[PDB]
Amino acid sequence: SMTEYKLVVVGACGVGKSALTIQLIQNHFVDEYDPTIEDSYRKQVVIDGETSLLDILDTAGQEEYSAMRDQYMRTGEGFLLVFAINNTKSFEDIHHYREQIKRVKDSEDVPMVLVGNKSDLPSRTVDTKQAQDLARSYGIPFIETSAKTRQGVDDAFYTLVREIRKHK
Amino acid sequence: SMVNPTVFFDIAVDGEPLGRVSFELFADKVPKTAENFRALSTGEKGFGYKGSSFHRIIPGFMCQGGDFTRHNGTGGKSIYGEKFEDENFILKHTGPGILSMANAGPNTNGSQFFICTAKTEWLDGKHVVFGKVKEGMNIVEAMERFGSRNGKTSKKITIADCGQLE
Ligand SMILES: *CC(=O)N1CC(C(=O)N(C)[C@H](C(=O)N[C@H]2Cc3cc(O)cc(c3)-c3ccc4c(C#N)cn(c4c3)CC(C)(C)COC(=O)[C@@H]3CCCN(N3)C2=O)C(C)C)C1
Ligand SMILES: Nc1nc2c(ncn2[C@@H]2O[C@H](COP(=O)(O)OP(=O)(O)NP(=O)(O)O)[C@@H](O)[C@H]2O)c(=O)[nH]1
Ligand SMILES: [Mg+2]
Repeated sequence: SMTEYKLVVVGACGVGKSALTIQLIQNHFVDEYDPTIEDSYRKQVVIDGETSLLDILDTAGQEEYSAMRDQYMRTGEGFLLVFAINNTKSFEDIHHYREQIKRVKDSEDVPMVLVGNKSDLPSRTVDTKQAQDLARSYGIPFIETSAKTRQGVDDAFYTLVREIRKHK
Repeated sequence: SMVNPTVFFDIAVDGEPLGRVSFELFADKVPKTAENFRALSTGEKGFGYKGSSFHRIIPGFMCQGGDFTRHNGTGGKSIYGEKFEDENFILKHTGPGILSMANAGPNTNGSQFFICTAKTEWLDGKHVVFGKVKEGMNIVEAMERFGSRNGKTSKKITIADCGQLE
């Protein structure tokens, strides 16, 4: 049998949720920005020698559409919480997404990974130490990614699968 | 004296005529926002809605259009030389047929708009309501069959022609 993992990608506008997902699904990156409402993808992968089916829900909506996003998040078994290293608001918003996950999953212990995206950029407004401290305070992994160079992309999604497997 | 203007869209589906939708624009309560939509509908400033598509159609919620400058729903422009301020929030998203401005946050009105197909109260106070379907709500309902849960359309829904009536 092949186990299926329902992974949900959340975070503020423009942080790279879709670019990260498309790197995983389609192995490329583009500079074009196509704003998301919601898009779902499926892909078979091998993780630690075991073939697995990933369902990726790529979300959007920030606070104005958060009540609608609840319904997609309720499907998820694990979450990527994405901010961009050059976007202070996106880091300050992580708390909101964390609280939304805990509420919709009705649990204090939900598989999650903090993702600091756009690590290819030559400038940044959020310290790596801030993100490490936030992830430690949540008890979750922190992974630095770039959808542009593919740095950390597989690690972010595969780590999230391992977090799900440890929760069960 | 000036009565609230009436404008029309002739809608096409993959190039095939579907029907006409007309709108009353509430110039009496939101004159600047109504005037923008009116002038974009006639094309009298040399740009406007004619030929543009409804790039998001969400059944049970709304049909969004008005991007005549970009390919990804990020474009459009107002008649005011710049994005313009939220004029007021007097009017609410009370039910099907309401015409309201799309935006990217406060004071970012351009040309994009949406036509509600249901009451959308959660949008009150963030999107400026400025008109309402007068005739042809059945055409808007027919358009919904080509939308989906995330707004992606299965046929290309265009404003084949548009202008002012009466
Ligand atoms: C995130 C960011 O920085 N930007 C700039 C982009 C932007 O604002 N536009 C492209 C503008 C626009 O289309 N505004 C739009 C509001 C909106 C934009 C985007 O990109 C996504 C959503 C709304 C959104 C996301 C998720 C979501 C869920 C869920 N889960 C549910 N809904 C969501 C909307 C509600 C609907 C009914 C399924 C879809 O709602 C809309 O599409 C919304 C309805 C009101 C009018 N409107 N779109 C907007 O004003 C452009 C005008 C430049 C994103
Ligand atoms: N330099 C760089 N740019 C990136 C990276 N990830 C995404 N981008 C760029 O940032 C923009 C937004 O990316 P996108 O994936 O659409 O962001 P999103 O979080 O899905 N936005 P939305 O919430 O509206 O759906 C695009 O122009 C994209 O090319 C990255 O790792 N590095
Ligand atoms: Mg996206």
